[PDB]
Amino acid sequence: HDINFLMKMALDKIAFIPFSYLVDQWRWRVFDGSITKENYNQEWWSLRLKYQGLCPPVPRTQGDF
Amino acid sequence: EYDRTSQVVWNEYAEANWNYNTNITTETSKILLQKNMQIANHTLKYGTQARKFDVNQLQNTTIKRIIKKVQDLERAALPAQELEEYNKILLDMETTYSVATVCHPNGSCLQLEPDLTNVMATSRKYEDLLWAWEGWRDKAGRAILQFYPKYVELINQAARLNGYVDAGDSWRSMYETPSLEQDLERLFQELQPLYLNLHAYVRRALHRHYGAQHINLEGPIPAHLLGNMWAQTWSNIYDLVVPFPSAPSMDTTEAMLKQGWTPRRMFKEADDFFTSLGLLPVPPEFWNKSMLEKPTDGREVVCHASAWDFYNGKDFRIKQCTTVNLEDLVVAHHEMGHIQYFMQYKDLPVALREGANPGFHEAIGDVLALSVSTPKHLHSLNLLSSEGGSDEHDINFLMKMALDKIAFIPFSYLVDQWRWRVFDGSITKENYNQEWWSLRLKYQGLCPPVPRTQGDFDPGAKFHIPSSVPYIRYFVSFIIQFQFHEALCQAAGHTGPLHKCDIYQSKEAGQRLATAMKLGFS
Amino acid sequence: RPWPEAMQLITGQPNMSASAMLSYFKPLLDWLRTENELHGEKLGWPQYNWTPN
Ligand SMILES: *[C@@H]1O[C@H](CO)[C@@H](O)[C@H](O)[C@H]1NC(C)=O
Ligand SMILES: *[C@@H]1O[C@H](CO)[C@@H](O)[C@H](O)[C@H]1NC(C)=O
Repeated sequence: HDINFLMKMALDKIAFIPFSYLVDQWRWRVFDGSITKENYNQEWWSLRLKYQGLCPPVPRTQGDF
Repeated sequence: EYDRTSQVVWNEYAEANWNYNTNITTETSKILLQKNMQIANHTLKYGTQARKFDVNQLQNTTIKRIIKKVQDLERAALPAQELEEYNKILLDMETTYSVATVCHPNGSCLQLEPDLTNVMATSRKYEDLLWAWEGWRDKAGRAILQFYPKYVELINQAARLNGYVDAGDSWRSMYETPSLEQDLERLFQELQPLYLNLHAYVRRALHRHYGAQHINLEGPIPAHLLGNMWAQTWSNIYDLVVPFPSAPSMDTTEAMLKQGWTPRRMFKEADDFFTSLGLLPVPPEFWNKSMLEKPTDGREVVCHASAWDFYNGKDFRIKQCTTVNLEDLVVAHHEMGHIQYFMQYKDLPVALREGANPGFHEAIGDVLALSVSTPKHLHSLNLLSSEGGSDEHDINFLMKMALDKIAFIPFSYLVDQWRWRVFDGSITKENYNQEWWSLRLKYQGLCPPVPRTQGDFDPGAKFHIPSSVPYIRYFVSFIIQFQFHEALCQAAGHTGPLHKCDIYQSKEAGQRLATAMKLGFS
Repeated sequence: RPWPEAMQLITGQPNMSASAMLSYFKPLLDWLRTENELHGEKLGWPQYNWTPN
């Protein structure tokens, strides 16, 4: 029971930690001018892969945002 | 006293470097290691003596500059065990990159400099190019990845002891610019549109040749379908991207075959052009004491290097050997510029015997090479070209010259951008290759032909990465050499079509180059 | 008042640390490490250039 409850709480919180770290990181880099406009989705997915370890299920071309 | 002892110490060290780079054995490795220990000892002793001095209160400039430059110990700031480990790591990386040969296990094996580069620049089959590229990246990167994190940690420790911040400041401090990164980013953003247009045109040509399965109109081009193992200077072979094949278009392939055109006489021609510019000539012992051809045995040299200076005022050898080509001629001009720069400030003290800016060396070496590559000067020497007779010939020459010196700007920016990021801890060991390929996609327009998983150290395929030399000097020099050429052409009395302006018996331009190039690091 | 003062008032230190988060999940972390080593799996994603389709 202890392991099940702790696993549920981990899925709730620790799974959320990296996404919340990455979204504002991307926004900060956008505001600083380090993202420009040509590659909005590319840097976002690079951050997703680097921090949260997720991959685009379908090839995300530019112009998707 | 520092100059007096440093002259002989560094002369002996350069002799040891010659002996290691020409007579490669294990005794050469041992001698090189122990002489590195000796030069580290001397540098540590004199830097420790100079640390008792104060630079701020010294009311002068030249002596202040000497003391400031001697203040840092560079590598010799590490402890004894750490310095020994760092030297061993650097030597191991160099020797595992130079000797690495990738081949089909059938029995036939190829080397990078002789064959792999040739078979990549010559072949036009997708599968063979993919095999060569993947095999070389595999072998070199997987060899070097084992050492690289240790080298990063040790160089960071050495820079931190020297007073810098994580070995990025140490290499950016050679330019004496607190705002170097911003200026270089602005320059790259300025050059971006022309590079984008060239990339689109080259992608169109490659799609015309290789079809649509490999290359699509929308998207990056694979990094191996360009002409180089690293795509640093892609499509220097422009036979596939020639705008319109015209009759008066230069061949520059048989124009150095029916006249012989040995490397000795090509270097003689480069030196003759240098002297006709109005600059002092290279000593006669250089040709008969250096080496620039293929060996008589199996062990000749390291894969790639540059000119070597011995700081004793007489030894100005050149090590490059690449047989005979037009790229060989331009590289010979570059190395002659390197040697002439090493030779101009012989009068200066040893501490100032480096050059005004790490990019200035290459820029001044390559500006005359850019000047001599125009069809007019080629017409004036052994060739017959239309010169400015036809605009189509001019546009073809411009495209061929822009496949060089452009598409090299993004790579020369990218390599040192990645190295600065890894040195400052932003790139963790776990994603050395992912961030490198992200930079390749972002700055250049290249994509990995094969899925490149973690554990493949692709950046280790470049020679400058294990050899641990800065690479952004090439970007700076490629930015600056065009300014130098513009000024020298202005001194020629005419500008007109600057793309075909040629410098030849321009005494005033040579004098202007000399008065600002003799300054050195002063 | 600035944040560190309230941080010290609530707990005792004017700093942010992940030690409490790690200590809270310590039994789960240990059991998960044991299960992962039993199943023979490697941490991270050392095939980063992977896309399902
Ligand atoms: C190069 O190494 C060989 C190894 O047998 C040695 O005999 C020879 O003296 C070396 N070359 C020179 C020029 O000393
Ligand atoms: C370097 O100097 C130290 C000073 O303690 C000395 O012990 C050592 O033998 C020297 N090494 C060489 C190669 O001269």
